[PDB]
Amino acid sequence: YDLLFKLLLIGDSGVGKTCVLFRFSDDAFNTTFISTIGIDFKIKTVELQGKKIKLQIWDTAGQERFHTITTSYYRGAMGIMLVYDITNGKSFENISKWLRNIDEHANEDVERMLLGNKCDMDDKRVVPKGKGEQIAREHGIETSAKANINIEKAFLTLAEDILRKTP
Amino acid sequence: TYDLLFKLLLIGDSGVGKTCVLFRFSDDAFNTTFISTIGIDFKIKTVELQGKKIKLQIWDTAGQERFHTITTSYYRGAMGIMLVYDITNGKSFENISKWLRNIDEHANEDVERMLLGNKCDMDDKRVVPKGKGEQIAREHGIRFFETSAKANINIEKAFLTLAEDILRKTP
Amino acid sequence: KEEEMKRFCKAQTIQRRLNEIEAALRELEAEGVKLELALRRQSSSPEQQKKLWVGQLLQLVDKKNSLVAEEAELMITVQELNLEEKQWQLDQELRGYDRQAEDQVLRKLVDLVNQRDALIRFQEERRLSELA
Ligand SMILES: Nc1nc2c(ncn2[C@@H]2O[C@H](COP(=O)(O)OP(=O)(O)NP(=O)(O)O)[C@@H](O)[C@H]2O)c(=O)[nH]1
Ligand SMILES: Nc1nc2c(ncn2[C@@H]2O[C@H](COP(=O)(O)OP(=O)(O)NP(=O)(O)O)[C@@H](O)[C@H]2O)c(=O)[nH]1
Ligand SMILES: [Mg+2]
Ligand SMILES: [Mg+2]
Repeated sequence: YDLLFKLLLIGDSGVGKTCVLFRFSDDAFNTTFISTIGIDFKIKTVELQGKKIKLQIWDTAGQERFHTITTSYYRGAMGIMLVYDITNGKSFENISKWLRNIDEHANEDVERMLLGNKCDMDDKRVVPKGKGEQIAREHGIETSAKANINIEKAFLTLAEDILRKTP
Repeated sequence: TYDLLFKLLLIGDSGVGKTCVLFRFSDDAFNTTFISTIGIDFKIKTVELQGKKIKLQIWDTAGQERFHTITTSYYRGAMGIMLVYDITNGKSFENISKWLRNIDEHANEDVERMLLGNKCDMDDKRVVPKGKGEQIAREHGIRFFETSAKANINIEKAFLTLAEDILRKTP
Repeated sequence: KEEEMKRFCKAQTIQRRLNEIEAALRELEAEGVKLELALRRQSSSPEQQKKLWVGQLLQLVDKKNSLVAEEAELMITVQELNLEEKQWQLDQELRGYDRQAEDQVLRKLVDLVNQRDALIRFQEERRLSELA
């Protein structure tokens, strides 16, 4: 393979992380909520730009107990995506807190992408596209694991922002 | 089965005993029949270092310089290199500088280098004191051994030491 | 535990392939010995020997090498295949969860994550080495 990119997902417990990763890693979705414990990661080899990229996507467990040790894996993060579910409530209250942590612990040049997940959950949609998308314009940076939409392109985008930092 | 694969490589002038060090290590034997090496090849031997079992792919190079360009071709992947001289032969020991420079030119910067003074059984023909090999080793901050493919002196320990050294910086 | 059977199908395709590779390596070793003697006799000239060696023995040597490389890649996938089962057991045990013992099991889980990781990083540095 040609290169190796190491991404990390950060978020609160109940927003979609292990399911966004699972929909991309294996093109699937499952309803049961199995809380992630500590840390995990999966490997996905992709064929962007003829450069064969190996992805190492790290999955965080966003459960207050763990917030010590998961900090550990921040420095190595090259690219990041932060978990936002359209229907989820006051998971935004803590965004600054996580972003504090990235400023506090990650490498300075780490990329940051923000996702809207579960966008099939329109009925309980609490948060417009631009509700947070204006925040996205604020820092210069939607998907459904259930319906598997814009998930693949979401990750390949982060590959874009990293591999362009390469040259 | 084995956990990891290390690439090792033996360099040194034609005649100092590389093929026979490797043959002692691989098959615990020795021949006085001298067949000079042509080109490059490798033998396989798996080992156990404190619970990690590691496969050593060890490349025997050709010592004569008409193969230099070709053999140097292969320094690229090696995790450890044994430079070898002959204690009875002053020429082999004075050419250690040039061998090391080939390493600098064509090896990874990362690589481990271990120095071997072969044929320590024949003390009567010693032209190089053990302490001069020690000296240069110290000055380059690498390991030194006096070895005998014939007498089975220090072969296994040199190889396992190299493998342990590589293994220690592996995560 | 259907996934459990899936792990078998992976492991078994791998084992098959390792026997294929052992086999091909022996055939290549055999030919190689035969060729090198054919060589010795054929010409006295030393650099002529060199040209002839580049001719045939070399390509064989590299076929050998890429075979070994594949073997090692597989033996790493095996390692991941069992590190994962361990991560599964320790996952369960943590779910079920005097006070001090649990932190031990949790840190065993984490350590296993890092052995998987160390494998990934190791093959990354190998890749790097051969590029240069
Ligand atoms: N409708 C719908 N539900 C989803 C979608 N993605 C996840 N969910 C549901 O949302 C819940 C949260 O998913 P999960 O990824 O496990 O949460 P998490 O953020 O990883 N939590 P933790 O930090 O504990 O690991 C699960 O019950 C899952 O079934 C989606 O795209 N659509
Ligand atoms: N007394 C003694 N003789 C040795 C020892 N090691 C090798 N020899 C002899 O010295 C010769 C060196 O052989 P060899 O191993 O082919 O050296 P080489 O460096 O591989 N030669 P080349 O690079 O040309 O392939 C052989 O004839 C061998 O029998 C040793 O430890 N002690
Ligand atoms: Mg999770
Ligand atoms: Mg030889």
